[PDB]
Amino acid sequence: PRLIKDRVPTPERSVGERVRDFGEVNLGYSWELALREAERCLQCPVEYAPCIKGCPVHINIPGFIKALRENRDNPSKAVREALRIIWRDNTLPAITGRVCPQEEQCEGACVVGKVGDPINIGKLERFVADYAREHGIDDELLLEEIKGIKRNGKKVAIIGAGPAGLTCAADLAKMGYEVTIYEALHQPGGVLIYGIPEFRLPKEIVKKELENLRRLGVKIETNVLVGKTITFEELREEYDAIFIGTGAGTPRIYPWPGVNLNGIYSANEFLTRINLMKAYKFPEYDTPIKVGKRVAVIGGGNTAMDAARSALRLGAEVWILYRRTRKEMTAREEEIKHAEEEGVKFMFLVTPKRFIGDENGNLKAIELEKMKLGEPDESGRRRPIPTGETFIMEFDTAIIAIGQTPNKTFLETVPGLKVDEWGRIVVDENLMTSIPGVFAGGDAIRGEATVILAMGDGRKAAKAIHQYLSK
Amino acid sequence: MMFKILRKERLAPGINLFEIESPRIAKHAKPGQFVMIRLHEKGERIPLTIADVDISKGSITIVAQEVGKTTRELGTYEAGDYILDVLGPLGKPSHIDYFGTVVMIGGGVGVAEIYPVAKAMKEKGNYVISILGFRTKDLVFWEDKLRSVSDEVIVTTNDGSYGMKGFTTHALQKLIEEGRKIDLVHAVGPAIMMKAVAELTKPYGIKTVASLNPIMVDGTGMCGACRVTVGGEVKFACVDGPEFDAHLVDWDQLMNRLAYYRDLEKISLEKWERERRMV
Ligand SMILES: Cc1cc2nc3c(=O)[nH]c(=O)nc-3n(C[C@H](O)[C@H](O)[C@H](O)COP(=O)(O)OP(=O)(O)OC[C@H]3O[C@@H](n4cnc5c(N)ncnc54)[C@H](O)[C@@H]3O)c2cc1C
Ligand SMILES: Cc1cc2nc3c(=O)[nH]c(=O)nc-3n(C[C@H](O)[C@H](O)[C@H](O)COP(=O)(O)OP(=O)(O)OC[C@H]3O[C@@H](n4cnc5c(N)ncnc54)[C@H](O)[C@@H]3O)c2cc1C
Ligand SMILES: NC(=O)C1=CN([C@@H]2O[C@H](COP(=O)(O)OP(=O)(O)OC[C@H]3O[C@@H](n4cnc5c(N)ncnc54)[C@H](OP(=O)(O)O)[C@@H]3O)[C@@H](O)[C@H]2O)C=CC1
Ligand code: SF4
Ligand code: SF4
Ligand code: FES
Ligand SMILES: [Mg+2]
Repeated sequence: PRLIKDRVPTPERSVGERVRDFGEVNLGYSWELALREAERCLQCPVEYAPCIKGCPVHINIPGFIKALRENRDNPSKAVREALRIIWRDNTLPAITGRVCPQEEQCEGACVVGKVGDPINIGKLERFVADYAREHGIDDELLLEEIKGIKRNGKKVAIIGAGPAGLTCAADLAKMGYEVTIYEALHQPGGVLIYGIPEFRLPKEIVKKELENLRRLGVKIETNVLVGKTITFEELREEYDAIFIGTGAGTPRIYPWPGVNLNGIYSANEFLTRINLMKAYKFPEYDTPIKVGKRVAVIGGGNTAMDAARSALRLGAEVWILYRRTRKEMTAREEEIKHAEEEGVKFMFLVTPKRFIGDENGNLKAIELEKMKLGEPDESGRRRPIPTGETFIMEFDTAIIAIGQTPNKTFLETVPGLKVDEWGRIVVDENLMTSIPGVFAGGDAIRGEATVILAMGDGRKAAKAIHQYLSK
Repeated sequence: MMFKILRKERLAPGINLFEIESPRIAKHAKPGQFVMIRLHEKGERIPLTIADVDISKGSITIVAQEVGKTTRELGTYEAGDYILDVLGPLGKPSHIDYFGTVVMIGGGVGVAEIYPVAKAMKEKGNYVISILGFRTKDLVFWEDKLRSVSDEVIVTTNDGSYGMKGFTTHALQKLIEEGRKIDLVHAVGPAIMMKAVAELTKPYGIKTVASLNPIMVDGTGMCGACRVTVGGEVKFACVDGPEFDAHLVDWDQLMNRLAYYRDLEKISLEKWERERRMV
């Protein structure tokens, strides 16, 4: 076949406008642009298509794209059929189309990307979900699912209201179970609500899923820290099965001298204040946040990028301080580029040695060690090696973004639950834990991973719960 | 849903008690534990100690001293109003062992905070001496309530207007200098008070536990806002404490961290006051 090698671009807000707020940067496709991009797809056979193999839940990508092309003149029918196809495998397309690292997944595998730009699969998936939401087409398909529910009288508890728990709950409700989700924070959504900022994941997208859960008859109980507010044994007595979707929500903190100086935040604290508590709207909202004139963000993943771009929106000069080079960074390529555009400064091959304070206990500077690249490590990326050369760089604020890990406090209290040395719940091939009738998925079993894997695990666990309780 | 206020009692100027409907928290709460609350959709999350529980009513009791915007706004709430969010019980319960003679020291609103701990200590067979610290006579509250769970009560006022003149630490130093047997000191109050208690008892080798009061956001271990240095190691007070060995706590670091948002706290309070001037 002949290939159209250039992607149809999605429009984005200007840098000058968007650094003044937390609104979504990328405006997504219109119908006309989405159809043009869909036309670039070569329609590889489903039983071969490499994009399908690269999607962790194997969405029928050529199929949903074909549904758009075959309905060129009826966008509502096109979107309805495309969304039906997507929903066979993915509950959260408006989210995953925005946040998957597609260059490592579907798009990285697309044949067109070998000679030009891969099909913009994530933006097409996003377009289908967004258009459907704006036109009530998703509600149509959901009401169709709701009609088919046959209540079975059995009760299942979900611990945690992130993508894994929300997805598991919806699938179980469709199977007829009476589902309750218990969530420790005052709003559900997990990382989707407190971690990923509105400039790439608008809260409306998460709230839509909560509305869907309301319509499906799922109950959500916020302000419930399972292990304290309700015990695990109380849940086992009341429920026929339990799904643990508690994520990896504790910050990794390295024992750098000076890490408790004022002006040093974990990324989780900084992002929770910004995103969940709306501290960027202080004093309209009551939670404060404080950035100085110069902010350092330690790390190179999505968390680091989100913290850096949030701090920039508060008016600071912001530096990413990352111990490898650009090539090794793990954040989504699209968002690294957005950070560069917005004016985040990058320093590579550096790692902190200590944080330096003034007399009042406030951060004044960071002593950094220079690194050099060595042999590839287990991830296939060249490892950072310290050179012994250090220097001091002045900063007023620092945000630590070196990863997150599960909360062992919760986990140790769960009687009978087997957990590995990294805090991951051990599960069998059916996502069942060491406790019969208790299942787990998402970051709680993987460590920090992706939204799409958490969604996929929620669906797999729902099917396993159904099998377990049906036998 | 939200959390109904069953009862409000003004215990002293700026010290407001709230009994809140929360049967899950009441069923599980133990002395020393706390809650996070948020009043309304624009609010911040703040920690407050579980000062009492009533399982038969399904209620918990919190006592909030007016010190800034959120606690002043809470002080205006009435019975039948609702606290939007109440998360609990949080933290590790106080460790209640038979120690011998236990000196319980509450400063200001800390007097309400020590009540359940004093009660549990007494029920375990300890001889309980409660030292209550207030600035002045009109701030004294819960003397009889603490006396009901103590063998001895010493009330202090900074200005000598009621009880013994001086600080909590003056009463404690008097006990030590009299040669009284003291096996454990527990302190709850302002960080400056807990630091002073710790520094007084350290040369005497008296085991001292303080319930730390750092800045909190989630209260469940997710963020480190509440971090402290204990014995040279970083701990998160909301999940690892909030009680620690007072002699191992970096008190200057805690007080530095508690001061970080002072300017913004003032801006928020000033806005609330400015927007309530017309009547
Ligand atoms: C800053 C940041 C940016 C990210 N960006 C991306 C991205 O662009 N693309 C991508 O693919 N992935 C991204 N991720 C990873 C992704 O967010 C996670 O893999 C995913 O959210 C995991 O969801 P989960 O439901 O498995 O766990 P979580 O999302 O952690 O959900 C757990 C939820 O349950 C509740 N809970 C936890 N423990 C308890 C308990 N004991 N009792 C009661 N309730 C509890 C919590 O309130 C929490 O919200 C990012 C992660 C972070 C932190
Ligand atoms: C575990 C714990 C239990 C507590 N129990 C009680 C109690 O039973 N009764 C009581 O009156 N007070 C208690 N406090 C203190 C209470 O949390 C603060 O006084 C309250 O947050 C003040 O908020 P504000 O908006 O009213 O005043 P702000 O202007 O916000 O703060 C005033 C003072 O309170 C401290 N503070 C500010 N924000 C926070 C925060 N998010 N968390 C903790 N401290 C903060 C600051 O050091 C400051 O000096 C407790 C604190 C902790 C950590
Ligand atoms: N799961 C998700 O949602 C995603 C998370 N991320 C990022 O990854 C983190 C969580 O997942 P994961 O990547 O497994 O976390 P890691 O435990 O791998 O650490 C996060 C990043 O910080 C760097 N880092 C780790 N330890 C140290 C240290 N002691 N000193 C200095 N730098 C360090 C690493 O750089 P390197 O390993 O390159 O040397 C790593 O890329 C988050 O902070 C987030 O920013 C990024 C994309 C998606
Ligand atoms: S691989 Fe690229 S081209 Fe072939 S189907 Fe999947 S998307 Fe269309
Ligand atoms: S889910 Fe993530 S991977 Fe699967 S298609 Fe949509 S974007 Fe590509
Ligand atoms: S308040 Fe966030 S970890 Fe303690
Ligand atoms: Mg406040």
